[PDB]
Amino acid sequence: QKVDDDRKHEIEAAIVRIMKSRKKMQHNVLVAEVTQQLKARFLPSPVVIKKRIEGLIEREYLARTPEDRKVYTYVA
Amino acid sequence: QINTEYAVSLLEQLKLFYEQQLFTDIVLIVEGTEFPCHKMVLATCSSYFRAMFMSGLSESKQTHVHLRNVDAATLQIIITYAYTGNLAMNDSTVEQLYETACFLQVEDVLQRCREYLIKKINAENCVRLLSFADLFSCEELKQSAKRMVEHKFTAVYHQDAFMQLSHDLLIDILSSDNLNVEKEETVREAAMLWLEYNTESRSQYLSSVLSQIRIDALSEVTQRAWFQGLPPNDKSVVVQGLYKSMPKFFKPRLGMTKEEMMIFIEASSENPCSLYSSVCYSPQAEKVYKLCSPPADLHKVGTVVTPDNDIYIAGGQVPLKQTAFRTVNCFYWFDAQQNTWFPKTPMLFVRIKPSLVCCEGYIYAIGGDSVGGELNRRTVERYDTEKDEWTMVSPLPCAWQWSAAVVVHDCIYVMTLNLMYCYFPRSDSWVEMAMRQTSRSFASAAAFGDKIFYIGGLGSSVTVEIYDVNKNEWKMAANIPAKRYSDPCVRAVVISNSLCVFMRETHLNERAKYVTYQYDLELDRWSLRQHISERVLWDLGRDFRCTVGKLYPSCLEESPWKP
Repeated sequence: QKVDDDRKHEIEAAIVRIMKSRKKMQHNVLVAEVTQQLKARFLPSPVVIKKRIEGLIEREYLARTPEDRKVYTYVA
Repeated sequence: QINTEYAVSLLEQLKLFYEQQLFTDIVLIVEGTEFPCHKMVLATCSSYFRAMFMSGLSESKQTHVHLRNVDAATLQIIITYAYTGNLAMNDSTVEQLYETACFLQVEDVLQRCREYLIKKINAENCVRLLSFADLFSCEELKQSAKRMVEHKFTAVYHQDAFMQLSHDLLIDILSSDNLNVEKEETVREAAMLWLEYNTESRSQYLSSVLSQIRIDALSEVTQRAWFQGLPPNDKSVVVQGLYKSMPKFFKPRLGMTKEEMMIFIEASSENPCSLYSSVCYSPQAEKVYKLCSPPADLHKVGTVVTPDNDIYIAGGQVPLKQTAFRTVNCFYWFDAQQNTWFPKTPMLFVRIKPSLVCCEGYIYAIGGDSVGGELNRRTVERYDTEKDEWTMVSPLPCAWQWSAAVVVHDCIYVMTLNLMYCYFPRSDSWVEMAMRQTSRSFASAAAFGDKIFYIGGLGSSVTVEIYDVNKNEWKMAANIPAKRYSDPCVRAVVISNSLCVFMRETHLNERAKYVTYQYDLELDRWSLRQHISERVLWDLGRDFRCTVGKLYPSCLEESPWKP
């Protein structure tokens, strides 16, 4: 459980550190990049990352609206 | 000469008469729409109305003619062109415009729409335009469609209109020696899928379509598949094709003659007749094939090779009609077979040494010493290969001079002396990238895989700074082992799935020497791949550019020049 939470923060920190200076995704564009960056770390765990990326929509700092995908909120 | 003032006065008075309906005597009845007009204007414009009125038939004295098999809008635009000379041609109604022009036999509008269609030919309407040119006899359109259809379709072979084509047209297309295919099997399966579009409507053409393809695939697979689709108990086709493939000895096509070659532009004119010329080096044939001169000796231009292996030229300057040069925003496309530069839609602003980069089917020209030079002196603009038009993109935040750009991971990476910015086509924005630790300019970069290799910079040097796109970090690898007291001219390029370098070096009181090296990606070392003998390649100059592309040695000719 502890290492699962470790992976949970490891993916979120990477996605908030990298995607602030990159482009946006439509359906499954940036997930490939985030899995490649963590390819040497552990398994991609597609279901876990898919379930966790959609939890940040509840507030600011790149809410990643399931509506607008063309351009993301590159604001802070 | 004829007084133009009286001519235009007469034309505008006649158009006023047409709008006001004073001297109209004949009315065109088309699908219940009244078209009051005159006989003189119709006779002067169309060659059918001159045979409709001055013929002595029943319509000579009749004042009401029911013109059928025509369109109201097309007739209206033809009449208004005949009355004022303005032909507003859009991108949709040109088909019916040509139909009605051919029906009415009007030469001027026919020529105008023929020119518009010769300009509008592209990939997504190639087969439709070829079918249209087959329906109505038009040799110029037919030939242009032949060439463009051959190339683009043999690249794509997926158009829906290809199924609905006449037998003679397909026989001409398949049997031609201008098809561009990396293999002879894709045309085979294209013919098979076209034949299987019907069952009995194509049986008679089955004996003819196989007569144009080489017998190398007329005895292998895709013969039992036709037997599966054969009509039942038909014994006139199986035994026919069983003993039929005796003639038509296998002859290699022309599309399988593309080789990875280094295209050079603005080379030193062997004979000083012209200021510069264009040549090409053959990494496999070890020869130097000549290339067609740039359009109107267009100097200071940029090159790009799309993933579809297409060459384009943008920007440049022409000597104005001693130093004399004027910059023009003309755009051109190179024909891989006809060995000529076909003009295309010009840009909006003129450029000098533009960086042409292809991405997502769009041609990106970043910078290039624009004539504007305003607040946004860093405005970049993309080109649409589908609509044949140019569209502005997000401007570069910083104004840079003597820069290079590459495309990696579906993004535009433009490099300057020390800064780098990545453009996101999806969001149309620029993001700050890593900063180089060395101030170098007048260099070129080659995109190999997911890495950017900035080679050389300032003559140039052997400094190499490798940028990991995924790790966002600039790092040094090594320095190219060259000669002392020498000025090498480095050229980064990708060839044979490896990063090679075209470096020409010159010693003191010695002529330039040509040699290329293969850089080991894992070993961080430049290995001698091949040495270019001076017996075939002569001096090219300093402002010459190199690019990676494929060309046909058969269509091109060897350059006659002494070693």
